[PDB]
Amino acid sequence: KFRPEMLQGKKVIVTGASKGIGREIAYHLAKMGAHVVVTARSKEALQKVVARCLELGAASAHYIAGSMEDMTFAEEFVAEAGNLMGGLDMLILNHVLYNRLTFFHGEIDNVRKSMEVNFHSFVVLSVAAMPMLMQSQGSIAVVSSVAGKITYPLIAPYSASKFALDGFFSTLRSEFLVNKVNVSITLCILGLIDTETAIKATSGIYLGPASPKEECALEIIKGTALRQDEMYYVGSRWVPYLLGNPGRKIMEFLSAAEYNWDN
Amino acid sequence: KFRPEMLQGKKVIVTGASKGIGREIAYHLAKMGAHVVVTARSKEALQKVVARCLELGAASAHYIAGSMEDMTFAEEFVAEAGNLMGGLDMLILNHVLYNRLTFFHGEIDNVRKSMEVNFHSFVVLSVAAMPMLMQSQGSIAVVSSVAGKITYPLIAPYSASKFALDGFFSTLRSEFLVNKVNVSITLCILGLIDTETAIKATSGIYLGPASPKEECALEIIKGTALRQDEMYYVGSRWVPYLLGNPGRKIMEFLSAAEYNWDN
Ligand SMILES: NC(=O)c1ccc[n+]([C@@H]2O[C@H](COP(=O)([O-])OP(=O)(O)OC[C@H]3O[C@@H](n4cnc5c(N)ncnc54)[C@H](OP(=O)(O)O)[C@@H]3O)[C@@H](O)[C@H]2O)c1
Ligand SMILES: NC(=O)c1ccc[n+]([C@@H]2O[C@H](COP(=O)([O-])OP(=O)(O)OC[C@H]3O[C@@H](n4cnc5c(N)ncnc54)[C@H](OP(=O)(O)O)[C@@H]3O)[C@@H](O)[C@H]2O)c1
Ligand SMILES: CCN(CC)C(=O)Cc1cccc(NS(=O)(=O)c2cccc(Cl)c2C)n1
Repeated sequence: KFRPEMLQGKKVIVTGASKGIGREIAYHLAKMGAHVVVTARSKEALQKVVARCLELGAASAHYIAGSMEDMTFAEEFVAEAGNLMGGLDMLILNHVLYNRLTFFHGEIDNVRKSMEVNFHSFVVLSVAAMPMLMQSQGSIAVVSSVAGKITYPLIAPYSASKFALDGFFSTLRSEFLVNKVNVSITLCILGLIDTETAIKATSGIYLGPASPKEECALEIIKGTALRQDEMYYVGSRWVPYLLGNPGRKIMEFLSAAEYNWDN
Repeated sequence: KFRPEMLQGKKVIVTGASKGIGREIAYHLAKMGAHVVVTARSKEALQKVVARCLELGAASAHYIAGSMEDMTFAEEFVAEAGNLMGGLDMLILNHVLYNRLTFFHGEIDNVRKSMEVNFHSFVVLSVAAMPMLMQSQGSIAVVSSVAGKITYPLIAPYSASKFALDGFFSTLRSEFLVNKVNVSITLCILGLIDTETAIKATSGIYLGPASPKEECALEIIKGTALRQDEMYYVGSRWVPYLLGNPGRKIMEFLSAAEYNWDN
């Protein structure tokens, strides 16, 4: 069970923090007395956030700005950021490439770019951060979407990348348990959330309800802090049990007794 | 209810065809009297697949050698093979890059290559193949795994890439149902198969048993020709119902309705 002080003094990277969910993640961590390095492309907007973060109780608040389409920038960024903070407790992977909701028409360069931005970078950031996460016994929050467990018409490129996140990071969870690595990995499954970029992108296309950016941020923090395997905030109490696949839990358990562990 | 004559003088691409499951697919389409174009990297092991499909009943059998790590080659490939056969009915996407069995501990290169070979290429070949298949009302077989539905330790980069296929090709399908695009996409989820590569790699590590190549290939052909959404060949009768996910199924449908189709 959660208390705010499980974040006070903790060092933390929020990505996609220049607006929406990511912006609020950063704010609440700052009400908690956390140190943050926040990141995104748009410098102005990032200063606007560090400043408010300091105005609300963060221990420190720096920003670094760059495109995550850029793997060296991902690598380097992680290092500056640890160095700024004396290390790292929790890595919040929250950014994404912007996509319109249309039928797919052959746009390969879109499938590719969305794969870089929403999957490859997550893994590099993760790989750069791992030494300090290991020493800290810390945590990585992998922000994803109902569209990373099922599929909606209009976002094939997006969903491919979010599906890949489950597959890669879930396997990483399971290796870490077996090897007694105490870096937790919380896959965060978000129903629609009322960010401007997602109101603007769905008006007159998707009709379902939208849950609030502020709580969505918070719940991400909470489930990451509690070392939850998964954190569903999809606007319902029932629906997580229809997205989370008991079939798969059962299968993963059984299948594990089919390895020669000793070897 | 399937029959072999449904492939009589059908024009089929087979990737990953120089051995393994994909050779065995080619060999079976030959007995049935299809036109086949097979690709892989290895020119010698392809000249051997073609003589054999010739001596078997192939209406026609050709090869192109080339690496599916190169997307110009995937693209040109599909046009070279379409000119040859005078059309395209079925596109079978079977190649993959197998990696080192190992705990993940930083190897991004692999994570990049696996995604190139296994996923991106299935996309480029598909987009390139699309007009010939809209014009035949033909079929794609995307060949994946158990470890594209659930995770398994020691293979995260490959899992990521099989999962992505699920999210991209399952979205594209549902987009075809809507636009009444009459091209079917069959996801093939297969457990272990006794190709040398799988067994050699798992020798000593994974102790569960492996179903045969020969009928794995056949089942693939069958479920793709019967234009099925999924096809399971996983060593038991009950396992498909643990992997194929009634939670997801149900949400895929109920959400068809929260969209504004007029727009
Ligand atoms: N909103 C929803 O309904 C919803 C639902 C499910 C999942 N999610 C997920 O939640 C995460 C955040 O969603 P959101 O609604 O907050 O998005 P959003 O409000 O548009 O904000 C996304 C943030 O990520 C950043 N980002 C975009 N491109 C970037 C790039 N190339 N490099 C670095 N950062 C980039 C943006 O800043 P810059 O543009 O300045 O770089 C912005 O900071 C995403 O992972 C998304 O998939 C959202
Ligand atoms: N066998 C199993 O246990 C099992 C279980 C589940 C899923 N599957 C799946 O089934 C499919 C086939 O499995 P497998 O055991 O048959 O494969 P295999 O015996 O490893 O066959 C791999 C084929 O793909 C080719 N290939 C590898 N890299 C290539 C590249 N860069 N360009 C072109 N071709 C490349 C190979 O020829 P070259 O080296 O000459 O190019 C070879 O023909 C895969 O998609 C896999 O994920 C297999
Ligand atoms: C879709 C990419 N994007 C900007 C377009 C993001 O901001 C990410 C995003 C926006 C909206 C929803 C979403 N994921 S989601 O909730 O599973 C989703 C995706 C598509 C449709 C719907 Cl209704 C829902 C709920 N992800």
